[PDB]
Amino acid sequence: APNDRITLPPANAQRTNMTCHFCIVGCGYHVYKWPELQEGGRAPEQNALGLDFRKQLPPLAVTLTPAMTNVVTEHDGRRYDIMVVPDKACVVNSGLSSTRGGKMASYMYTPTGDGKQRLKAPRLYAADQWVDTTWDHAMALYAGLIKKTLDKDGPQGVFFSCFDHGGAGGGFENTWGTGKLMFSAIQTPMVRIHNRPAYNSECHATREMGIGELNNAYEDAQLADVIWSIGNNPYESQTNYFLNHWLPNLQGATTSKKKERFPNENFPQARIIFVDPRETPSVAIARHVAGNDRVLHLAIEPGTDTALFNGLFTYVVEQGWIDKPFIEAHTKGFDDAVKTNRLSLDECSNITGVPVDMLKRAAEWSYKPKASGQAPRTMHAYEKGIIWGNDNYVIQSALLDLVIATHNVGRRGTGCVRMGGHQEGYTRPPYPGDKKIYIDQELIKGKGRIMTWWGCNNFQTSNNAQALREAILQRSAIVKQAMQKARGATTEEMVDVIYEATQNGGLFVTSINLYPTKLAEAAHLMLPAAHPGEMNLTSMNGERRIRLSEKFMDPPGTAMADCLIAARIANALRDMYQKDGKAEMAAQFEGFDWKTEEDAFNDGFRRAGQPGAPAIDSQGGSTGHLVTYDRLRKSGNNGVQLPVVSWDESKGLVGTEMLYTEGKFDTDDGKAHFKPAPWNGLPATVQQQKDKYRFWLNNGRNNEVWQTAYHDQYNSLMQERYPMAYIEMNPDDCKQLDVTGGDIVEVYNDFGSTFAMVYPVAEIKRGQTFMLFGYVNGIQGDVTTDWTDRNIIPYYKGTWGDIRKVGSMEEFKRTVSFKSRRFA
Amino acid sequence: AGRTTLQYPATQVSVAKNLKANEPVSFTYPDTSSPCVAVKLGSPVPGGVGPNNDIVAYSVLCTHMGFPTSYDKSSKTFKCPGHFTEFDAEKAGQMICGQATENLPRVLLRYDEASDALTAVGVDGLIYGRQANVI
Amino acid sequence: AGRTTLQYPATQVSVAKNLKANEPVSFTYPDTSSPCVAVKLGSPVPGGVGPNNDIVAYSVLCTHMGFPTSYDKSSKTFKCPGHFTEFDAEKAGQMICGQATENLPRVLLRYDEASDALTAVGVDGLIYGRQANVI
Ligand SMILES: Nc1nc2c(c(=O)[nH]1)N[C@H]1C(S)=C(S)[C@@H](COP(=O)(O)OP(=O)(O)OC[C@H]3O[C@@H](n4cnc5c(=O)[nH]c(N)nc54)[C@H](O)[C@@H]3O)O[C@H]1N2
Ligand SMILES: Nc1nc2c(c(=O)[nH]1)N[C@H]1C(S)=C(S)[C@@H](COP(=O)(O)OP(=O)(O)OC[C@H]3O[C@@H](n4cnc5c(=O)[nH]c(N)nc54)[C@H](O)[C@@H]3O)O[C@H]1N2
Ligand code: F3S
Ligand code: FES
Ligand code: FES
Ligand SMILES: [Mo+4]
Ligand code: NA
Repeated sequence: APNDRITLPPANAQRTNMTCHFCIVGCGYHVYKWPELQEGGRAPEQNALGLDFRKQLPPLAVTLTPAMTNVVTEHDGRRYDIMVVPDKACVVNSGLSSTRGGKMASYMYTPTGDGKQRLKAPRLYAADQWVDTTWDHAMALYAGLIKKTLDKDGPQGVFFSCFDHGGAGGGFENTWGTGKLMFSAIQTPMVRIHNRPAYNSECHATREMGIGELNNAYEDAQLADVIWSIGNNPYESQTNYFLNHWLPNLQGATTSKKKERFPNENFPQARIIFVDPRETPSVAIARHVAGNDRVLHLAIEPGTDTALFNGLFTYVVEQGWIDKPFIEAHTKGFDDAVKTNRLSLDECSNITGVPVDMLKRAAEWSYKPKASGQAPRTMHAYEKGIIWGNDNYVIQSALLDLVIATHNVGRRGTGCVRMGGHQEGYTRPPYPGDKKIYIDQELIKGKGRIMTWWGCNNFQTSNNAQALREAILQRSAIVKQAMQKARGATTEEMVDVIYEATQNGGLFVTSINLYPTKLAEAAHLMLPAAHPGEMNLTSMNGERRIRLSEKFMDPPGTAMADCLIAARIANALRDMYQKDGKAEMAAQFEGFDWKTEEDAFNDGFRRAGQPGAPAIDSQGGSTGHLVTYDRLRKSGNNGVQLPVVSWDESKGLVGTEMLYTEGKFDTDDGKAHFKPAPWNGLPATVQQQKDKYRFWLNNGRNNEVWQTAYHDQYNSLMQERYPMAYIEMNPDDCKQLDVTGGDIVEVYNDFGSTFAMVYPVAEIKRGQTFMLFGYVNGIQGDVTTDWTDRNIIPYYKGTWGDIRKVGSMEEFKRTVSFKSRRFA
Repeated sequence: AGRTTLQYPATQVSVAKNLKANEPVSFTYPDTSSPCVAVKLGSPVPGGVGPNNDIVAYSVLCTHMGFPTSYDKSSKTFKCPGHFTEFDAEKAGQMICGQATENLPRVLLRYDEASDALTAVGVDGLIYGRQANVI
Repeated sequence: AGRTTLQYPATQVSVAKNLKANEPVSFTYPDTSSPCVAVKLGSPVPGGVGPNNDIVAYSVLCTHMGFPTSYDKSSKTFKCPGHFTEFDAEKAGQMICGQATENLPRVLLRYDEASDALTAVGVDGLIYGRQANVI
C-alpha cells in the first residue's frame, strides 16, 4: 500500500535464481523470499542485498522499486515477502533490469495484486454462462472430444495454435510436453505456432544456406567494428543486450579487449547502421551516445530490404571488398548469386530511396578492408522488420549472401543473427505432416472440430485478425447454441452434442492460459497454467545461454505447468482408450508418467540423440543429457551456452561461444550456400492496398508494453500511460486530418477496421504511421493482409490503409503524455 | 510505535512569486543527499500549486538506477543520462519512455497564500536508493 | 526508524505433545489483554503445525465488535455471542456466516522438532480493538 518505503530482505532470506520471464535477452535475476513479518536491517551485513541503506545510495548501486516487491500467499495460507531484482554478477545484464523484467514481482500471482484475475481452475462456457468446472470434467469433455475426433475423423480434426518459444509460457519442458502430445500421441499436423499461421520457421533461408540464426555470443557485439540492426528496434525490443553490450562498444569501453585479442588489427571507433523505414528510439539513442557521424540510418522504403542487400552485395563484389579465399574454400553458389542478384547503386537508390552516398558509406564502414588489412568485424543483427517483411525467404537470401561473401560469420565480433523475440527453448518430435498448412485459413474455411490456443492469443496477434475473429466467434456460437438444448446430459452425451454441432459448422475452442484474455469471447473451455517461479523452467537467450529458473512459490489455485497439462491430457486419452479396449491407440498415449516438470526435461531435452530415443529436434543437440537441474543451479544465472561440449564435477558445464568458427556449415557438404534473391516489388495483395489507401500501417513494439499486454492490462501505471493502442503519425498529416494527441481514429482497409489513439511524432514520414501491435484496446492486426511467403510467413509489416477521425478523448488528453519518445 | 507514516520535515523552498515560468529551482528534501527541483510551468496542471496552480516539484534522482536527471526547458521533462529514461513534469512524473518501473517522485508542496511560501512537506513515490524516503 | 514490521514477542505456549485432540488451550498474545486459543484439530490442515500438522491458533476476539468468542468442540468453530458471527478453525478463521469483514486472526506458531515447543511469534490479521497488533 504505502508508496514511500520497502521491506528489506533479511540477511538469511531464501534466494533463488530467475531468468526474466520476457524477452530474448534472458537477463538474470534473484528472487528473495521471506516471511511477511520479518525484515532486514539497513546495515549492509544485515540485509540480503549487502547494500548500505543507512545513507543515500549512489547511482548504479541498485535497481529497487516497489514494483519489484510483493507479498504472496501460498497454498498453506502463509504470507511471504518477495523481491525480484537483477543479478549484478550475471554476464548477460550485469545487474540491469528493463522496465518489463522490472515488473516481475508485481506480475507474480497474488490474490489482491495485478495477478488477481489469474485462472485458478477450469472454466466452462455452459452454453449461456461462464462457470467453474472440475479438472476431471474438463478432461472428460476435452479428451472425450479429441478421442471422438480421432476415432471418426483421425488427427486432421484436432487443431492447435501453440507456443514454440522459451521463457514464460514456453521452454524445454513445455515445448516437449506439448510437442509429444500433439505430434507423437495425437499425431495431428493441424498445428500452427504462436506468431505464425503454419508449422514453419522464421529462418528457412539462413538455415538452408547452412547458418542457424543464433550463431554468436553477446560478447561478439562488444568486439564488433560495426553493428547492423536490420528491421529491429533493440533499445525497446532487446533492451539490455543493447545497453550492456552494444553501447559499451559505441562508447569505446571495449577497445582494450579487441586490441588484446587481436594485437595486429586496427580498431576504429565503433559505428552502427540501422535499416528501418522508421526513425526509432534506438536510432535517436545511438546518435546521442555515438554522435551523428557514427550512426547511419538507412530509412528505406517499406519492403525494399532485398533491393538494399542486392545493391550492397553487388557493390562489395565490384569493389573486391569480399573474402575470396573464404568463398573459394567454404561456399557454393557465389558466381551464380553475383549474376542473379546484380543491381547497380543507382537502381538500388531509386528502389530504396536511400541516396547513393549513404549506400557507399555503409559499405565503406562495413566491408572495405581496414588499414591493417583485415575486413571490419561487422555483426549483422536482424528481427521482425525483415522476418515479417516483404518475402521472408528472399530477404534472408539477399542478406546472407552479403554476409557470407564478406566473411561475417564465424569470426569474433561478427555473426548474422536474429536478435530474437521471446527466449528460446525448443525440444519437440518432428512435425508429422509432409506439407505446410495455413491453419487460420483452414479454420476460416470451416475445418476442424476442436481448436486449442495454448499460451497464445491470435485474436490479438494473427495476421488478417478480423477475418479470423469473425469466423471463430461464429463457429463458437454454433457450439454454444447446440449446448443450449441439453439438460441433465452426461459428459459423454455432451461430447456427442458438441461433436454434432461441429458437423454443422461449429468449433469447440479451448484456451490454456494464465488469464481469460479476449479468447474468452469465443472459448468454451479454459485451463489454468503456471509460469516460471510457480514451476521450474529452462530456456536459453539469444546467445544460446541455457538457465534454470527455480520454483519459489505455489501457482494460483490448481494452475499447472503446461507440460503437466499435456501429461494430464495424454493420460486421460490413454485411460479412455484402455477402457474402450483399444490397446494400440492406448499405447500412442504412453510416456507421460510425469510428476514434475523435471520429468519432462529428462524425457525430452535430455534424451535427444541418445540410444533407444525417438527422433527429437532440440536446441540442446545430442549433448543435452549433460545438462541437469542440479548442474544448472551450480552454474547460476550464467548457465552455459549451448551446445555443451563437456561436463565434469570439477569444471562444470562447458559450452560453445560462437558457431561456424572453423568454416563448417550445417549443409550436406559443410559449405555455406549462396542463394538467388529476386526483386519483385511488393506482393500484389499488399500493392493493391497501397494503390487504394494513403498510409503505410507499420506496426510493432513499445518499450514499456509486453506483447498482448496480458499482465500490463491489469497494471494501473501501464493503463494510465497507454489506455489505448497508439498510432504514431506525422504532425503535418495530423493537421490535415484535424487530429492531435489523444484523439481517437479509425484505421481501415479492405481487410478490416480498428481504432487507435493519435500520437503525433515529428520523426514519422509523411504518408507513414506506426501502430502498437497486439494490444488489448485497438487490435492492429485487423488491417494486416493474408499474404504470406512461400513458407507461410506473413508480411505483417506490409499493409496500407486510410485513417478517419472518431473524436477527441479529453480524458486521454488529461492523463497521457504525448511527448517525444526519441531521446535527445 | 503506533506510527504508520514517515516523519517528513517541513522545509521552506522559496516564495512562489520569486519563481519565473519554466526556470527550475534546486533544493534538497528531505535531507541534503536528496536533490530536488521546483518549477513554475506557466499553465495549470493537476495538483499544481501556487497562484497559477502550475508549480510542481520532483526528486531528480532517476528511479531506474539513480543518476541525477536534468530538467529540459524545451520539453518540460526530466531526462536521465544513464539509460535514457524521460519523465513528464506536466503529468506527475509519468515515464514517457525508459527503463524505470516508478514515476519520478513528486515533492509535495504546501502553498500559503498568507506569506506566499512554498514549503516541502512530503514525497509521493519512493526516492531512488533508499529504504524509506526519510533516512 | 527503518522498520516496517511490528516488534512481536516470542511467547512459549506449550509443547505440542501435551495438547489433546480438540481440547483448546488458552493463552495471551502478544500481551495479557489479547486472549488466544491453540487447538490440536486431529487432522492436518493447511498451515497447521506440530507433529501431525494439525495445530492452529487464533485471537479469540471477534473481528466484528470484539466480544471474546468461544470455541465449539463439536463443530471446530469460534462463535460470537454478540451478533452471531461464526469462524472456521479448520479454514484459517474463514467466516462461515456473520457480520465481520475480517477472518479471525491467526497466531503464528513456530514448532521446534528438537524441543517439541510451540512458540507464538506473530499474528496474521489485525486483532479487534487495536491500531496495531503490538500496542
Ligand atoms: N501486426 C502484427 N502482428 C504480430 C506481430 C507484429 O509484429 N505485427 N508480431 C508477431 C510476433 S513476433 C509474435 S511473438 C506474436 C505474439 O502473439 P501471441 O503469442 O498470441 O501473444 P503473446 O502475448 O506472446 O501470447 C502469450 C499468451 O500466453 C499466456 N501465457 C503467459 N505465460 C503463460 C504460460 O506459462 N502458460 C500458458 N499456457 N499461457 C501463458 C498469456 O496470458 C497470453 O495470452 O504476435 C505476432 N503478431
Ligand atoms: N518492449 C518489448 N520488447 C519485446 C516485445 C514486446 O512485446 N515488448 N516482444 C518481443 C518479440 S516476441 C519480438 S518478435 C521482438 C521484436 O523486436 P523487433 O523486430 O525489434 O520489433 P518490431 O517493433 O516488431 O519491429 C522492428 C522494426 O521493424 C521496422 N520495419 C517495419 N517494416 C520494415 C521493413 O519493411 N523493413 C525493415 N527493414 N524494417 C521494417 C519497424 O519500423 C520497427 O522499428 O521483440 C521482443 N521484445
Ligand atoms: S529484463 Fe527482461 S524484458 Fe528483456 S531486456 Fe532483460 S530479458
Ligand atoms: S539510471 Fe536513469 S534510465 Fe537507468
Ligand atoms: S461482536 Fe461478534 S458478531 Fe458482532
Ligand atoms: Mo515474436
Ligand atoms: Na475490426
